[PDB]
Amino acid sequence: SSKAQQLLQGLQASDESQQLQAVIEMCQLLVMGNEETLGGFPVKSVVPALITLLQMEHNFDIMNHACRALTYMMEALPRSSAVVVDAIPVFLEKLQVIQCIDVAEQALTALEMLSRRHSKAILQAGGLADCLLYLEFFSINAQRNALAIAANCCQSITPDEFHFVADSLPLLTQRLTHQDKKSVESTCLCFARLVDNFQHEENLLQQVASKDLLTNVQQLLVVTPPILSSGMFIMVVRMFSLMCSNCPTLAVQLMKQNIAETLHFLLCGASNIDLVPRSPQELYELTSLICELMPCLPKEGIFAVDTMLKDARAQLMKEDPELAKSFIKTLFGVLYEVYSSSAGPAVRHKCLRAILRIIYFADAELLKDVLKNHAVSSHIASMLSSQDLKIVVGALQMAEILMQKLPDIFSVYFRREGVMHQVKHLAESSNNREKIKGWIKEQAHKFVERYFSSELNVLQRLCAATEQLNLQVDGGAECLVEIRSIVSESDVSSFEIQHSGFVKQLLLYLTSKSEKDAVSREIRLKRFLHVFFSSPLPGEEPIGRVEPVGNAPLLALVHKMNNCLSQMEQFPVKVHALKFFNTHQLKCQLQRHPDCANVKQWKGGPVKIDPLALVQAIERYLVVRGYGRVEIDESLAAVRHRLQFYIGEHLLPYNMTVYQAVRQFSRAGIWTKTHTIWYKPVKHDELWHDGVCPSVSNPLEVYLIPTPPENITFEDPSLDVILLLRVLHAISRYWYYLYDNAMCKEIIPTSEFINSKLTAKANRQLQDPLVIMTGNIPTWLTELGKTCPFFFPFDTRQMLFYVTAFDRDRAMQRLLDTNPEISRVAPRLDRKKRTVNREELLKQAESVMQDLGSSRAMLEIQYENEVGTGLGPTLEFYALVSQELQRADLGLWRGEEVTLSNPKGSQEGTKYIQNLQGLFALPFGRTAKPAHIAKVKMKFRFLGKLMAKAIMDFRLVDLPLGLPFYKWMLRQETSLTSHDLFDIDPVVARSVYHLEDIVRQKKRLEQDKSQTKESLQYALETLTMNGCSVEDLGLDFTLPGFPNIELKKGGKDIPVTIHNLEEYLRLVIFWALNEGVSRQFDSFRDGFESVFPLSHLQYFYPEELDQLLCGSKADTWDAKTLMECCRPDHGYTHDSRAVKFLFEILSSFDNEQQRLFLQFVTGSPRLPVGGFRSLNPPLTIVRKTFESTENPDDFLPSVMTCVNYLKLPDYSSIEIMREKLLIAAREGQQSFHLS
Amino acid sequence: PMQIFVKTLTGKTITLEVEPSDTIENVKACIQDKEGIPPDQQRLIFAGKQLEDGRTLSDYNIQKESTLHLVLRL
Amino acid sequence: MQIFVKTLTGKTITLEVEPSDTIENVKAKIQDKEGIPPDQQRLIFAGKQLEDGRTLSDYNIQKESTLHLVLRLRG
Repeated sequence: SSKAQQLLQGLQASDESQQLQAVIEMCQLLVMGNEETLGGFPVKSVVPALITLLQMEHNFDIMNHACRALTYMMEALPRSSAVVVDAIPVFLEKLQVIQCIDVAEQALTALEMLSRRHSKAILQAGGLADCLLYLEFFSINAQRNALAIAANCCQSITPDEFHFVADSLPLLTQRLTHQDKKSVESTCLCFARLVDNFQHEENLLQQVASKDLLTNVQQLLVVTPPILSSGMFIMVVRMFSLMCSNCPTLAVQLMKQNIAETLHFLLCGASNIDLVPRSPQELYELTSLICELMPCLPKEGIFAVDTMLKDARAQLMKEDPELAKSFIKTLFGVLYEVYSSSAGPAVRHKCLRAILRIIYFADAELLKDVLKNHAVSSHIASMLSSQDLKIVVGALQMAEILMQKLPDIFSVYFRREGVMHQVKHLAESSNNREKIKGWIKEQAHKFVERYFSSELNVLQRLCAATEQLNLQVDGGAECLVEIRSIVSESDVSSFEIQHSGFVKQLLLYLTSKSEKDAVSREIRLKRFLHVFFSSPLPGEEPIGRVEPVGNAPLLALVHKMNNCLSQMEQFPVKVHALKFFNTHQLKCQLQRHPDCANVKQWKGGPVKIDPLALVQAIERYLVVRGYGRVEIDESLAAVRHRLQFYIGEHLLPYNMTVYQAVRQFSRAGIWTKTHTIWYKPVKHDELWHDGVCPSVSNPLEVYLIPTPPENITFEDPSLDVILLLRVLHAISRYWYYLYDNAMCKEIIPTSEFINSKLTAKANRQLQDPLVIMTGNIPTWLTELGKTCPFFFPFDTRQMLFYVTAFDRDRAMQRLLDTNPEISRVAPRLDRKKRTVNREELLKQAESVMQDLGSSRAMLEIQYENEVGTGLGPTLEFYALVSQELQRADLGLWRGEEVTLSNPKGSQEGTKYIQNLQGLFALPFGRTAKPAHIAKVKMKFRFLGKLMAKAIMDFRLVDLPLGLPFYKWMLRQETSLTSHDLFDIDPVVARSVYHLEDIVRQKKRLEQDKSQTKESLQYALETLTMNGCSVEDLGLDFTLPGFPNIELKKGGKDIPVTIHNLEEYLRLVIFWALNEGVSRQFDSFRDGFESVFPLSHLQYFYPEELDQLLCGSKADTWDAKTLMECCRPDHGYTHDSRAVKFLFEILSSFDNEQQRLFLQFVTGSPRLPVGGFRSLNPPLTIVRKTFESTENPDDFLPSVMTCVNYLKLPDYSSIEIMREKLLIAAREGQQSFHLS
Repeated sequence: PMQIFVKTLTGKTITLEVEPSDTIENVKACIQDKEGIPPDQQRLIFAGKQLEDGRTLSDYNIQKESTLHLVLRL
Repeated sequence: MQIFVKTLTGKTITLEVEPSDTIENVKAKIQDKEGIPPDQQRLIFAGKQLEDGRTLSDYNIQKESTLHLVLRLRG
């Protein structure tokens, strides 16, 4: 202000040097200013003086600052653009005739900054032609600014005002084929806005498009890699759709210019149907364009109801039809493929409309030779039985047209695939809905009365076979072979299996146990496994091992069941707002609970209620306000719960949003009506004495139930197939528990149970921001994820876990990380910082996890004498603590003692536990001192809390655990058998197996009654194993390898004999797997549940938790995968020399150098699932900047680990690169000295 | 390896240790991590100019012990 | 006057040095004998970072002493 007046007086002067000094001072004052700092700055007086100063001719230096002053004034105070916009004539005059290029560039920058809010003034000022008249003389930035000005001016245009762009259209059209990204983007925006504004004027559209714009944009859309981005691709395709719809002549013109080839290339790919994966919006826009290029349907006939559910192309079709025939033949296949592989209410509807118009406007032969290698009848039958009264009408119309055009071909297919049956069902079983119901009824009645009125070796045969699976009647094994023949070699349909009761009968056959059944369940299961799969018949088990090979019939049955389930399912997918949710806020009223009244009565009325706020905020506000006392105070605010909230008879959890609290316990009413919340202040030890062990559980017996499990609530027409598939998967996983001797192998790997439609629906539902942000995921998805997880792959279940297991902030962060494409979502998370020392890492880690281990905020770890902080040290913390937890001194796991490779100064000589099958806990007997047990238990508790915290923060650990460990984690420790000893102790398992080879012989020989006591005794004593008898072995009741663990009391003077050997084996297995490793896992479970419950890990199998906790499996890299995600820039544009040498040199390691490189760059010696392509910041490679004296050869590379930024010198050889990339990775580790 | 000083209006001195080939956006992210200001309200000023994203420090000839300014926008 | 410089992992380098020798000369000798440039070497004695612009006599560094070398590369 005070200096502002002095500067204004300096501006209003005569001496040129005074003006120059004043303008430099004013620019300097404006640059560092701000809205608060520069309050009261005179804009009504400074601006006119600056304009008068700019209106000169005698100097080429004062103007470069006069323009800068106005630019900076607009930048600093975004409200001076009401007095600033008065020298548009002056800027345009300077643009008209050029004297200094820099003055023109600055004028362009000022105009670009002004156009964001005032474009109409520039438009009536005639700047559109003036900016582009000398477009070829400026530099890159001035050209970009000029095109931005053109776009912003053409955003708001009127039909009356067209001469401002009429003479400038050819320049932009010729500019549309440049190699610069941003110029192309701006020109395409200009064209899109022009077309949108001129949509109701056919003549103006013809003027704009002409015949060169179409050509240029057509080859713009095809070039790969794409110059355009996704959003601009969508905009350009929408421009095509709007242009074709509003004027049919350009639709004809594009149809005559082989647009079909471009659409085919965009959809499927290449010109030699594997569709290229694209976002739903792009597919919707392309389908809309395909639909628009086709003639429109008549408004009479059976199409009269479309008026209630809410030319030139036809002339060309009546003309030479070769073009139309080529179009239909080229596009029908891709249209059907898109329709059958997309789950969305818009894409499906658009594809359906396109299919109707294609079928209607084609003739007999074209439909005959297009609809050949396709299944249309099944789709029509599936879509008839739907709740929405749009798809039903579409299906009826398709059926009518197909019957009229091709009666002979489509008269057996409809009967075999259940279309006539569904039409008869519709024709026998507040005004628009009634009218469309009446139309549906009349149309179905007419169709039935006309086409299928008066009227087979597969349906009858299937009925005969399924009538022999009744429980009350014996069926032998002929029914099963008949069913196998029908399933494997026939043309049975999904409707026939429904009509002839097969799934229910088979389910009852496999999963029934009563007293009126004519055959026991065990014999039935063994007959099933003998017919499908090749297990022995009941009562005929061979002496050897049951290891059948063939599994084809079970796979065929699984595939048929999956197809039937896909055909029959009718699950809903809800996708669709954000601005409304982020703007409006909820309203609530507080009323005291009548039963108890001790706190003060509320009288304020409405309460500040954010939609995503937690009830903890309400409790804190009540405590601070003084209602909690039985002025604002912070002592109470600065855990123990003193107040509680209730709604009706339902308790409100503390970790619940107010929106969900209103929605569930108490829609337009949620955001309109006022709600009320009440507030109120808050044994003989048999194992040790006798020697008996608990029995082994059979996991299959809980799956073999006919009724649905208690977790299933939804009602769908495909529940029976889901239950049957669940039973079959249970049989496939657990079939060796039914035979005494069998090999532990799955009949069918679990990757072959994946359904291709439920996965698509789940993936689509897991992309809508609003449902993730509110928490409205449909019940069927979670219920199927927890009950039948084999339908979905691993990524879908992982995303579902991360979305439904934690708060909304973590869900939104995961969504943003996975889908970078996206009223804007913005997560808000807290962060806690802690400092550690690299000399007592375990103790300080334990303290950290005891204090902030269970908190709901992100944790970042910094070090004492280092200047690095962020996401690198945090990952290194886990990577080092996990390595520390494997020391041999602690005495926790099994295995051998090894020494690490490339250690630190003090890490040398430290023994680490190594095991080539994984890590499992050591057994502790009944004589262990309490101190040792307590130490082991506290270490295990810390480990459990560490993993539970690492999972929640999206970090990765480096601990190679074993399969029995995860079985214990998932509460499956009661079903462990001798097969699992190969994962803990290879050498004991062989002895156990050879000894189990003797008990079977002993039992078999004792089962023979044609002998005497002396003969029995001699035969039992004669049994030998590898030349030595059980007495010659000379063992005892001590667990093998550990001669201090007693199986039972007195196990030192009790030798194992042939009479008591089964007890010895059972005790050995139990003490090795469950008994001695119980106290050490109870502490782990207690620690893990301190963060979040273990019950949220039910989406995964024991063999899938390794990828969730640690990284992906090791793999050898190659240049192909490296040159698809690595992004080189800043001196190393692609196909350079340094990048080539580097890509050659990484793909030669042995996973140890891979670990070193990953630790050096990323900070953790692991990668997320998916490899390099899954890293959110791609590995960026840049050129290191040196001087002219020092050679850029005897230096070392550098890395910013927070963003994977690799700075790399331009070496003169590959040997030098090899010898100077290893020194950095080996001698430059465990340090953050540059941040 | 060079050290620079970032100074705010209230009066501080954040000593950032960076390298010439670093991106300005990374510097703004580090300032966010060290002070908490979101990396969208910042407007760095050097030699009476306004630094722009997408460039490197070596483009503007930033050297040892060069003082920048951090002016926030609302 | 043959002080020992120890790298991170296990390497020890003998280095002949004069009493009134600056840190720059020691860094240059280390570069000659090992190859690490005298820009990314950070010498630590006892528990202190050896500043540049003084001599080993100021830090009470004598014969048969051990120094630690840590590289300035990561961030």
